[PDB]
Formats: sequence, structure tokens, C-alpha cells
Amino acid sequence: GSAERIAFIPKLVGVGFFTSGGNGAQEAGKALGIDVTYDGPTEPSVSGQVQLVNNFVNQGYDAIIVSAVSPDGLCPALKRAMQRGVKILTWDSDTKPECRSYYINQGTPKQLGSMLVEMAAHQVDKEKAKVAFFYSSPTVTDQNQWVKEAKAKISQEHPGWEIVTTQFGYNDATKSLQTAEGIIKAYPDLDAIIAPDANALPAAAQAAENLKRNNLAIVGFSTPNVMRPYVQRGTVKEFGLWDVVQQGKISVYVANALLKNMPMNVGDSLDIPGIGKVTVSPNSEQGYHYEAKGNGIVLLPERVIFNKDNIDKYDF
Ligand SMILES: C[C@@]1(O)OC[C@H](O)C1(O)O
Repeated sequence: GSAERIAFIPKLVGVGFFTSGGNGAQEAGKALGIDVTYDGPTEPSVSGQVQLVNNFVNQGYDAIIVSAVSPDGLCPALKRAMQRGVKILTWDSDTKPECRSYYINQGTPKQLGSMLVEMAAHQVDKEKAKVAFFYSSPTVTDQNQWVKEAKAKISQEHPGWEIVTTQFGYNDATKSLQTAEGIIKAYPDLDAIIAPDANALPAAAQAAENLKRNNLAIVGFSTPNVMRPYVQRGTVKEFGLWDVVQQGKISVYVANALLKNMPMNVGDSLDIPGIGKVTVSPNSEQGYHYEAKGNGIVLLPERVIFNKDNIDKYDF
């Protein structure tokens, strides 16, 4: 019969992380004979994503995979989708667990929070330090889950560190650069910026270069292709991510499994070419209390620390 149709929705288009995730989703679609539509708003917003969800539902799509800008903002549209039998998955940034079926997740908040703090500590290497957090928004699901854990870890394991500020760049290159320059100017006693956002990290690096700020540890999460110039110049020594192309791929393979009615309750696994096995984990892995039939989290097998040694191995 007519080929299945899956939508893959980023927080916004035109950012390398999301372009690369979309590439993985679309290549998986080709391998599986599924038509995958990559579409998102030009900036992150609830209305941008909600219209797309509603459009794809109204147009008869079989599954929608979305990286949510908000835990709650998409819920009415996603609940309508699920009421109509459209498979709903999140990837990257979750909604509330009751607003989707599966979350294709790069890592637990404990894992990702730990990565951020470990990267910072490796470079700071002193007990008394001043650190700034810098990411997209105070409401986005993923980054706030990770930052809560990173801040807890700092308070426990680095008691001499002071978090002097937490500011936001809203996935906007212009606003992010201005915010980063503002942090560096306002806090001359600053030892690290921790920037778990694909736009905030290069903005912080660029701000440090613009202001000729030296010996500032700048760590966070972004893509190798975006970060490579900053790593080459030495402004960023280390940052983290994961294979976002593979994440997009996994999301489409999981959606395919749902469309084929394969067993995907907590504990079940799924074979994916070039990856091996992925498994459905409980929602409690993300800190949620919610369990239901046909609902859980699929964790990526690995995350990656990038530095000068390995950055040229990766093209995304
Ligand atoms: C990489 C990241 O931190 O920046 C944009 C994404 O939503 C992300 O995973 O949060």
C-alpha cells in the first residue's frame, strides 16, 4: 500500500545539530522505504512546533518525531495526535512523558550533567573558581534537566566553585554572542563558561576571541563541524555531544517498529543496522514517575567527548 510518512521536527532549522539529525532520519527513511519529512520553525517557539504537529496530523502522517521547545506547550496537539492513532515520539528534548510514547534520548540528566562538570573540572583544576552557565532558555526541557544535575554535582563535588550567573541565548546567534560578550565583560573573575547548547557554545568561544579573553575554560555541547574552527584556534579544548546523525536514524527505526507493531514495552530491544541493539528503558531513567504500556525511553549507546585528537573523525 501507500508508503508510510513520518515527520521529523527540530527545535529550529538552520542549526547544524538539527540539520544533521534530520539527515540521519531521512537516510533511515530511505533504508526502510519510509517518506521522512524534515521540517521545523526558523526559530524555537511553541506556535512554530504546534502548527507543524497539527498540520502533519491533519495531513494523515503516520508518525511524528519532535524535539520539544517546552515540556507542556505541545501537549494539546500531541494528545490529539495520539487520540487519532498517530505515533508520537520525542527526540533530543522531551515533553512530559504522558504527551508522547517514546523519547529517543542522548543520555540521562545524570550522565549529561556529569559530562559538563567533568569537562569543566579537567580544565579549571582548582578548588576555588567562578563559573557561568549559558544555554538556550529557562523553559526548554532537555537543557534544564541537565543543568539541574550539573548544578547539584558542582554544589556537592566542587564546593569552592561559585556559579556567578546563568544566562540565555534563545538559539539565536546574534543574541547568544551579545549575551556571551556581556558575561565575559561583567565577570572578569571567571574561570569557566558551561554552555550545554549548540548555539551558546560557539557564541561563548567567539565572544572570548572578540574580547581577547585568555585562560577561560569554555565547555559545553555542540557539533563538530560548528566547533572545529574554535578547537583549531584553541579557544575550546574540549566539548561533548553524541552521534546526532545516529540519533535521527534511531528515532526513525523506533517509529518504524511501532508502525510494524513490534514489541516495544520497557525491557524490549530492537536491532538497527550499524548500531546493534537499542533497548526501551523506563521513564524513571530521566527522573519521571510515569509508566504505561507502549511508553518509555530509548537511550543512545554512547556519548562522545571531542577534542583536537578526534574532532576530524566526525562530519556532522
Ligand atoms: C545540543 C543541544 O545542547 O543544543 C541544541 C539541542 O536541543 C541540544 O541537544 O539541547
